[PDB]
Amino acid sequence: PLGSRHVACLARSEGLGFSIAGGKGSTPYRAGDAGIFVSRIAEGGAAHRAGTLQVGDRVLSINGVDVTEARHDHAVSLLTAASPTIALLLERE
Amino acid sequence: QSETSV
Repeated sequence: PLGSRHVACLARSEGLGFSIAGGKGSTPYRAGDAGIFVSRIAEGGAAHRAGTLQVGDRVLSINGVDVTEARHDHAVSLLTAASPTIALLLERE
Repeated sequence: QSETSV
Protein backbone atom coordinates (compact mmCIF):
# COMPACT_ATOMS: atom_id res chain seq x y z
CA PRO A 1 0.00 0.00 0.00
CA LEU A 2 2.36 2.64 -1.35
CA GLY A 3 3.94 3.66 -4.63
CA SER A 4 5.73 1.54 -7.25
CA ARG A 5 9.11 1.97 -8.85
CA HIS A 6 10.65 2.41 -12.29
CA VAL A 7 13.95 3.33 -13.95
CA ALA A 8 14.52 6.14 -16.47
CA CYS A 9 17.65 5.94 -18.62
CA LEU A 10 18.15 9.22 -20.45
CA ALA A 11 20.77 10.43 -22.91
CA ARG A 12 21.76 14.10 -22.75
CA SER A 13 21.01 16.27 -25.78
CA GLU A 14 21.74 20.02 -26.33
CA GLY A 15 19.13 18.69 -21.86
CA LEU A 16 17.13 15.77 -20.45
CA GLY A 17 13.86 17.56 -21.23
CA PHE A 18 12.19 17.74 -17.83
CA SER A 19 12.03 19.89 -14.72
CA ILE A 20 12.26 19.17 -11.00
CA ALA A 21 10.77 20.95 -7.99
CA GLY A 22 10.98 20.59 -4.23
CA GLY A 23 13.75 19.20 -2.08
CA LYS A 24 15.47 20.75 0.89
CA GLY A 25 16.96 23.76 -0.96
CA SER A 26 13.70 24.97 -2.46
CA THR A 27 9.92 25.27 -2.08
CA PRO A 28 8.02 21.96 -1.75
CA TYR A 29 6.09 20.39 -4.63
CA ARG A 30 3.44 18.69 -2.48
CA ALA A 31 1.62 19.60 0.71
CA GLY A 32 3.98 18.16 3.30
CA ASP A 33 6.71 16.64 1.13
CA ALA A 34 10.26 17.99 0.80
CA GLY A 35 11.09 15.33 -1.82
CA ILE A 36 12.36 16.00 -5.33
CA PHE A 37 9.54 15.59 -7.86
CA VAL A 38 9.21 15.92 -11.64
CA SER A 39 7.42 19.23 -12.21
CA ARG A 40 7.08 18.96 -15.99
CA ILE A 41 8.28 17.23 -19.12
CA ALA A 42 9.39 19.11 -22.21
CA GLU A 43 7.23 18.20 -25.22
CA GLY A 44 9.58 16.76 -27.83
CA GLY A 45 12.57 16.40 -25.49
CA ALA A 46 14.75 13.47 -24.47
CA ALA A 47 12.51 12.46 -21.60
CA HIS A 48 9.19 12.72 -23.46
CA ARG A 49 10.69 10.68 -26.30
CA ALA A 50 11.56 7.96 -23.77
CA GLY A 51 8.06 7.92 -22.24
CA THR A 52 9.59 6.72 -18.96
CA LEU A 53 9.01 9.74 -16.74
CA GLN A 54 5.71 11.24 -15.59
CA VAL A 55 4.80 14.53 -13.93
CA GLY A 56 4.61 13.80 -10.21
CA ASP A 57 7.20 11.02 -9.95
CA ARG A 58 9.35 11.18 -6.84
CA VAL A 59 13.06 11.02 -7.66
CA LEU A 60 14.84 8.69 -5.27
CA SER A 61 18.20 8.15 -6.96
CA ILE A 62 20.27 9.86 -9.66
CA ASN A 63 23.05 7.64 -11.06
CA GLY A 64 23.27 5.80 -7.77
CA VAL A 65 23.05 8.85 -5.51
CA ASP A 66 20.20 8.77 -3.01
CA VAL A 67 18.41 12.15 -3.29
CA THR A 68 15.34 11.44 -1.15
CA GLU A 69 16.80 14.04 1.27
CA ALA A 70 19.15 16.05 -0.91
CA ARG A 71 18.87 19.77 -1.41
CA HIS A 72 17.14 20.97 -4.55
CA ASP A 73 20.28 22.39 -6.17
CA HIS A 74 22.41 19.36 -5.28
CA ALA A 75 20.19 17.15 -7.47
CA VAL A 76 20.23 19.96 -10.03
CA SER A 77 24.01 19.55 -10.06
CA LEU A 78 23.63 15.77 -10.36
CA LEU A 79 21.20 16.03 -13.26
CA THR A 80 23.43 18.33 -15.35
CA ALA A 81 26.87 16.81 -14.65
CA ALA A 82 28.45 15.79 -17.94
CA SER A 83 27.91 12.03 -18.33
CA PRO A 84 26.86 9.80 -21.25
CA THR A 85 23.58 8.94 -19.52
CA ILE A 86 21.45 9.70 -16.50
CA ALA A 87 19.80 6.81 -14.65
CA LEU A 88 16.81 7.80 -12.52
CA LEU A 89 15.00 5.73 -9.89
CA LEU A 90 11.40 6.86 -9.52
CA GLU A 91 8.33 6.37 -7.32
CA ARG A 92 4.88 6.51 -8.89
CA GLU A 93 1.38 6.25 -7.49
CA GLN B 1 12.71 30.12 -9.02
CA SER B 2 10.87 27.02 -7.69
CA GLU B 3 11.39 24.62 -10.58
CA THR B 4 14.69 24.00 -12.36
CA SER B 5 14.87 22.68 -15.96
CA VAL B 6 17.51 20.11 -16.81
